[PDB]
Amino acid sequence: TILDTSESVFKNVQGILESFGGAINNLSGEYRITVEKYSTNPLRINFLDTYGDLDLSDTTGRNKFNSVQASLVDPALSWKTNSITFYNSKFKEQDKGLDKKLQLS
Amino acid sequence: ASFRDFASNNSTAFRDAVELALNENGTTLKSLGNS
Amino acid sequence: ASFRDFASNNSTAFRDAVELALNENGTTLKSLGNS
Amino acid sequence: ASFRDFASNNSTAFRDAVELALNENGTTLKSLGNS
Amino acid sequence: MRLPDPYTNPEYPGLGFESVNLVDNDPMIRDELPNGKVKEVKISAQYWGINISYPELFPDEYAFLDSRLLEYKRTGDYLDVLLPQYEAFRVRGDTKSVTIPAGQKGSQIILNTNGTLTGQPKAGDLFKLSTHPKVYKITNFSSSGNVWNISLYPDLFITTTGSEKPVFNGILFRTKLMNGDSFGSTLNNNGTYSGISLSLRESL
Amino acid sequence: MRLPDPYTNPEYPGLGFESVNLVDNDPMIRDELPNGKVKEVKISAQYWGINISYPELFPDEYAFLDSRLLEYKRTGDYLDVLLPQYEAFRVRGDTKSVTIPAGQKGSQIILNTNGTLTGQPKAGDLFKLSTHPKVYKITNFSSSGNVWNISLYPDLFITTTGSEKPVFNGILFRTKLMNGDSFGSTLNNNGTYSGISLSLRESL
Amino acid sequence: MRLPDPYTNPEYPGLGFESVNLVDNDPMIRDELPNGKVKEVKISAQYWGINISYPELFPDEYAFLDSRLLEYKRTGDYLDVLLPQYEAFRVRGDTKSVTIPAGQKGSQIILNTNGTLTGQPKAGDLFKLSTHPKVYKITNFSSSGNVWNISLYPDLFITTTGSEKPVFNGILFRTKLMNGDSFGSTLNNNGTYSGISLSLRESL
Amino acid sequence: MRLPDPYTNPEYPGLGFESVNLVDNDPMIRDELPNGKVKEVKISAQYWGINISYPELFPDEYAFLDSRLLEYKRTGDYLDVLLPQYEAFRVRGDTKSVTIPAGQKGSQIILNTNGTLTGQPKAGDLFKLSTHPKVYKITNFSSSGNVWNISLYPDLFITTTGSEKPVFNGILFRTKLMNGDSFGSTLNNNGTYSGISLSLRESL
Amino acid sequence: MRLPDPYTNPEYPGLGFESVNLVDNDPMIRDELPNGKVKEVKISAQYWGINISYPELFPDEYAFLDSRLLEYKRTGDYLDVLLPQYEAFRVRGDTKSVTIPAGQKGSQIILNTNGTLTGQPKAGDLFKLSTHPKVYKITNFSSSGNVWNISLYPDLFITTTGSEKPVFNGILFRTKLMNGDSFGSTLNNNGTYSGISLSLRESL
Amino acid sequence: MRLPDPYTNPEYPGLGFESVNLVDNDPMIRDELPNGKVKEVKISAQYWGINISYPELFPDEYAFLDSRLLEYKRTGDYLDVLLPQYEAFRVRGDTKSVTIPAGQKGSQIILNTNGTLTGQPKAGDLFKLSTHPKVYKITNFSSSGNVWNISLYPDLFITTTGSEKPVFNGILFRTKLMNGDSFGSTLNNNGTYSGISLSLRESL
Amino acid sequence: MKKILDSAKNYLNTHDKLKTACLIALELPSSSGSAATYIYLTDYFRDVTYNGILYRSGKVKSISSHKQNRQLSIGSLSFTITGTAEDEVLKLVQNGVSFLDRGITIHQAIINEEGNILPVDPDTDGPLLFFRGRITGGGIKDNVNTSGIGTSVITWNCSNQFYDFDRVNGRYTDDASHRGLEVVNGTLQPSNGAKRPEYQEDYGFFHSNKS
Amino acid sequence: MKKILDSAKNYLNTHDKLKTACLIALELPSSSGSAATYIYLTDYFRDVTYNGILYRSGKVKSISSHKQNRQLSIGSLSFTITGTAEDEVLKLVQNGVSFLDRGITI
Repeated sequence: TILDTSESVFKNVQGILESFGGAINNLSGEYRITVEKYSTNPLRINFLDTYGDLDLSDTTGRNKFNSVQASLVDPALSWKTNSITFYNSKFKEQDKGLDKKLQLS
Repeated sequence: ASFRDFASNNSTAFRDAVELALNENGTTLKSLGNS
Repeated sequence: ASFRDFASNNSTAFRDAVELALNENGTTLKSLGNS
Repeated sequence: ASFRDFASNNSTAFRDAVELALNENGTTLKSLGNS
Repeated sequence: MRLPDPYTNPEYPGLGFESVNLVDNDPMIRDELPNGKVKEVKISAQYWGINISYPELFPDEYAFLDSRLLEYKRTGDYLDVLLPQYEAFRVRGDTKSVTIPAGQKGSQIILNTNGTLTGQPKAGDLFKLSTHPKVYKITNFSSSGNVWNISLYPDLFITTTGSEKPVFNGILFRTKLMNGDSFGSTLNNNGTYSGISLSLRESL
Repeated sequence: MRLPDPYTNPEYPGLGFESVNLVDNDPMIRDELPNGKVKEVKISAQYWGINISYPELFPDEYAFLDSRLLEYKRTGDYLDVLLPQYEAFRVRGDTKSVTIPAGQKGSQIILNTNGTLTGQPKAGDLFKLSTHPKVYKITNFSSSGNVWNISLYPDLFITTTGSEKPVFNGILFRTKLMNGDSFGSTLNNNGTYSGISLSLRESL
Repeated sequence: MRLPDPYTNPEYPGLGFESVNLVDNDPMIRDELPNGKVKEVKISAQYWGINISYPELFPDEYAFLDSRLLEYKRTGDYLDVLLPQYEAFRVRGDTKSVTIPAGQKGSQIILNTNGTLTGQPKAGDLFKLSTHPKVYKITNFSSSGNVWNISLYPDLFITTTGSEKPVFNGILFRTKLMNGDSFGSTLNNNGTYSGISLSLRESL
Repeated sequence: MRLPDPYTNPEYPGLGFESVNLVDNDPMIRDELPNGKVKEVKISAQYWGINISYPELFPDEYAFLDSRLLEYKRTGDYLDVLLPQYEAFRVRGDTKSVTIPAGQKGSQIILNTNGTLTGQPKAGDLFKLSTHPKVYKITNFSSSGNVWNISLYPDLFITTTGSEKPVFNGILFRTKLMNGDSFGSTLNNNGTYSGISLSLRESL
Repeated sequence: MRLPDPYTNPEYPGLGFESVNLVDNDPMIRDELPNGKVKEVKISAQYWGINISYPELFPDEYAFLDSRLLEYKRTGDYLDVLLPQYEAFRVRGDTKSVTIPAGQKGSQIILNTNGTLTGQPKAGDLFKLSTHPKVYKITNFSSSGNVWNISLYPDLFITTTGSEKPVFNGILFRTKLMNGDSFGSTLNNNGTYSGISLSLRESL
Repeated sequence: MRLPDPYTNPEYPGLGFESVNLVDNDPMIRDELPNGKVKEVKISAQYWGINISYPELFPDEYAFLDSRLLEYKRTGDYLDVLLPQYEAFRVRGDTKSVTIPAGQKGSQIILNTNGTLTGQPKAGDLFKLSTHPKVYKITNFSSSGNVWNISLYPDLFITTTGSEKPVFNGILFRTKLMNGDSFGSTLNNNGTYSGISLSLRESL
Repeated sequence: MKKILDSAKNYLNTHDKLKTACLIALELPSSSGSAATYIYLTDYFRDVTYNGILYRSGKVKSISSHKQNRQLSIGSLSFTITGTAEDEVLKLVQNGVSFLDRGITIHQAIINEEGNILPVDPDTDGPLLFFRGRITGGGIKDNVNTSGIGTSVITWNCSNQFYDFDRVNGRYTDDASHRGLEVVNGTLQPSNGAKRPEYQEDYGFFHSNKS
Repeated sequence: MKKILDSAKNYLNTHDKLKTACLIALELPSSSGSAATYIYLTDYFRDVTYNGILYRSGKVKSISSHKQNRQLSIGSLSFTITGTAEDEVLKLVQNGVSFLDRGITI
């Protein structure tokens, strides 16, 4: 990484994160760094343990994509930009063949 | 309904209430004068 | 509370009430299409 | 009136209600981090 | 300062409490989960609320009562209220030779009477420490020799320092007069004052 | 703990319910379809609600009652009550030798008295399992010799583990007070506490 | 399931309907234009609302009624309500040899009685099909030979398949008990239960 | 259609208005100027409102009444009513040979009886044109021989086309029900439907 | 136009004012500063509000009153209201030879009676100018020879042009009928009309 | 100005308070601390509030009263009132030769009569300084020969300048009307104005 | 101006009480794109047959208002199902199912005296169209009250083709994007991601990276 | 997952009426950076001793809700003092005093 120190501290931290997941948390006193992961022993919540309210919301539009196109500064080239593009046949077999591309950098 | 008139009589409060949730992150509404 | 649902049913009024306090100065919300 | 305090206690709902009328067209409030 | 009652001032019989209302005010945050379990949370303090009602008052009775209330509002003192129904004398003797071990911050007083007190307090009576103005009600009492085990409804508002002395008789509520912002009394054409009510709150 | 009543404390006949309101509280996701059909889904647990009203209480009886209630508020446990209209001892015998086969959920229940109980529990009477504190209400009864088939209005909260024993007499509701936050008592010039009432609510 | 009434259960005379309230619930969107023309729009269905009031109930009457209501709430069945004022027997005979032509989806039933039915239905009576639980009121009736022209208030909730059979007598409302979320009854010190009301709604 | 009443159905004397409220409903843009002057602009159309209250209705009379009302609700037409206090037959004769010259707008109207009518319509009586269903109210009358000059409170909704005939008797209000959405009837133990009332409202 | 009263129309004794209510409506912006000084601001005008109540009305009395009210609502005129209690004749003579100097815009009229008027007006009477319809009450009156110093409650709504003539007797309130948007009267089964009220406002 | 009353105008005995309500209005920043202590800060000025109720007023008495009130509303000055229950002339003499030493703030006040006054002002009586129009209330009195020590409920609004003279008799409250905006008077058929009442409020 | 049959112009002018029903036809969210199942629903109290299709009742509760300005914008509509059907709940909350591009057509039907559909649209001689678009969103709102009546509402979100305003559909000059390359087992093989099946053997943009 | 002692996991599961107190410790706004004075406060009705520190009562009135998303943002909290203490008022409204970087632990 290169951190342009002329940027703000808040924006620099926000840019260091979102590159590996990450979420700075100030709860319970300390600063805790948490990244996305899968566990074989998660905490079991039944709906009867809740307060009775429940809101389900799935925004498949504007958030579900079938293919990704990314770019990066690759030292294989003379530190120029290289594009990584690939599709998924299963995700396009689903969604009735709609063409939706995820753009990343 | 008749809520439009009311909101039009309390616009500055709406602006402040909006800018108070954007300051949670680093966003703020004073960045529109550039554009 | 249950205010979220209501506001989600009157969004355009909120937008107008916001844009009415930004026009006090030279700011306006139609300057977001550029970005 | 005493509406300012209330709105200051429900700011996120105001932000969402605003961003819900700007998404009608292609505008959104997440385009302020650039500026 | 003592609120005028027909104990100290029997010449004004209209100053008696036509009806008292000892209100238990203990605000709590009560939440009922869908699984049928009701859960409570207590943070704030408990304060005894006293409401006094009065009959028609003659000019002299009202003059005395109003002079006392205005003296209260002038010096900013604390009205003391005496409830006759709580003045049953059970424990008699000296409360200076009794010792209370220190460090007691729960909802229970353990005291060694040292055999200097006759009788035993009854459950539901009024109990108070000598160094704090808060008034307690005895919910249970077990005596094993000279050491007494008095249980109190409000959790001990102070941590015993070892110098406190229990007070069983002559207990007064260090109240502060509420509803004094708009306090008035209408004088009828027959010369008697009507519509006088004292909403008092225990301001320890 | 036990709520005082003339059965536990016969010396205080003023205690005892002047009127008891046993309400049924089953929350439900009711939906009124446009075609006329009404669809309701039961998710939240059901709980009996008990509203007790007391007659004119003399000062000593009220002292005992509020002492017990303040002990309740202090130690924070549950407050058991015994409704007397459901105290018709219609089933004699000792229920220890009565087995309830394990693995039973729902309204229906099967228990084998093994030729021990005498008396038939008619519909409308109360029923309670030995372990769980929930109180049910028998809606229909049918017996084939020693085996008894009982249908209960609330579904069995816990599945029988083969050791739960029936309790056809002396059923106590594990309740919690709902008037605690602001509970006042008025004293008349006649010398009695008037309008004492409780809004209880079964917990779990 | 039938609601207990003094037809099936005359031994409990307190179970009679002290006053019934047949409520016509047909929600409509009514808009009044400034030109004086009032305009209505109907989308939702019409459901008959029945409200039952009861007098003071003795322990046995209340026990029976409560057992029936708890059985209802247990099995999730449908309470059937019989109104005596609508039990005038005019049409008598067999309703199996009568034929109803199919495809009738309006607000009018044309049926060929085939001369098997004696008498004629009167306007304002209660009419119901054998394959649907919705209850209809006859608003008009014209007979031209054996074919009858019965006009009904609620628009036909089903399209006739040709197998439906008209029902004129013995009509019950397939109701579902509303206000059952908080259902209770206070027991007075004299032994009688008071404050019992059934707000029923026709859940077809 | 016609609302049943003792004139149309004398066999049902229970029908008939116990009390009728004929309200005047003229919406207006009223403005209270700061100088004391009150300015009101009439834009929305005026409409008479009729509130009918019925006496104790026996079951058969109510059956007829609600049958007619449900036929109204079914076929969706208008519901005509005849107020009996305005049924004083003060004008004899046949009005077919009475001509109203065309091109007349506003409160004033001129009609030529051609020496046919007998009787003078005094102020306060009703008036209605043959074609339009609006009902007016005569406020002043003045006749010069055969020609009659009548002033009506509501301005003529439609300009006379030279063929409209006066209707001085048997005037029916073309109304619409306003209690239809929730219309319930209670049956007493005495055997009568009590408190039946209608809130009608003239349409157009 | 004059409202019917038992002066002009004594044949209808039911048209008398059972109770009048002269309401002083002078809207002001009143602000109370924390320093105990209450401050007022007056911008809008003062208008006399008159409320009339009526007893049960026979058909002829109601017919006359309703005809007059409908004539008012038809021509859009101004109802004139006469209060008998303000009809004491003190000042008598000619009001045409009296001169009022021009330029008087305050709250005080200085007029030279020129010795043409006998008697003197009393404080609290009703006074009105001949060129404006607003009604004034005399709050004070000092006479120094022929020039009178009449003080009026409402600030002069007009600036005197020198041609105005004082009016002391026969003063009418140029009112406009409020609550006419929904104006009605219920006719009871005994033939008398009830529930008639006139809320009038001085529309100068 | 002076509010009319039987002392100023004995010819009108209808004037005079049927009932007077002298309310105490001290705004305060009261705060209820979580520990049970109640903290209140006095910032806003205190002001006596006077609610006057009149008996049945005959037309001439009401004419005088509302003439005076309308003169008040016109000239805009303050309206003085004299409460008669505090008119017990308990202090004889002329108070001009009574000196109040300068530089005194707070409730306490010291004044030297120089052997002029006869009579002791008991607690509950009124007191007012010559210059400032505020009205206080004596709460306690103590005299050592000629010097008098008086404690007043409201703190001295202005510090004594050495020239203010005591006023123990004829104390008038400088009040302002609070019912002016909508003040109506009803005239009965009996001939009296009923329910006339005033909500006064001391200004400054 | 959407033209209306003159026959409907008489019914809409003479009759005051209009019985209107909205016929909804949404495509089932399915895990794969195979087949096309439709659920037909109506807001009317009885089922309505249109073109031989039985629009069953008892599920739909409310429909939102369709608004269109003169500025390009997504046309959002919201219709709610009862949420206690327990057969519509599982379709929405099913795992591994996507409804990214499932359509929905809503008709506005007027019922006659005899119970039939009054013809309005001239081209079809049937009812008008209220809305036709795509399903973009959804949700269910459970509210269990510990004392009283709870409610559950399933709301489906709808919009037109421009729902994703941040969408860049273009043929970027690259072999990997032009042929829709994807690793299948151990090689980058062309797939169906290409805009045309004939793009799978097009090597035109092979040397575009070094050009 | 902030781990909790198993002993507390029994109390939080068996007892229903929980008596909770929030112990506030804020640094005094001082004109200079010299020294570090602390005011210790509590929301409980009686003073609570923790690590030998007496958290005095009678001042704190309410505390806000601490919310944390998965997007970087300032974590705002708001606790209110009575405002009639007249000893906390002067500390806030004092002239020439700055509290730019004064901490608080709750």
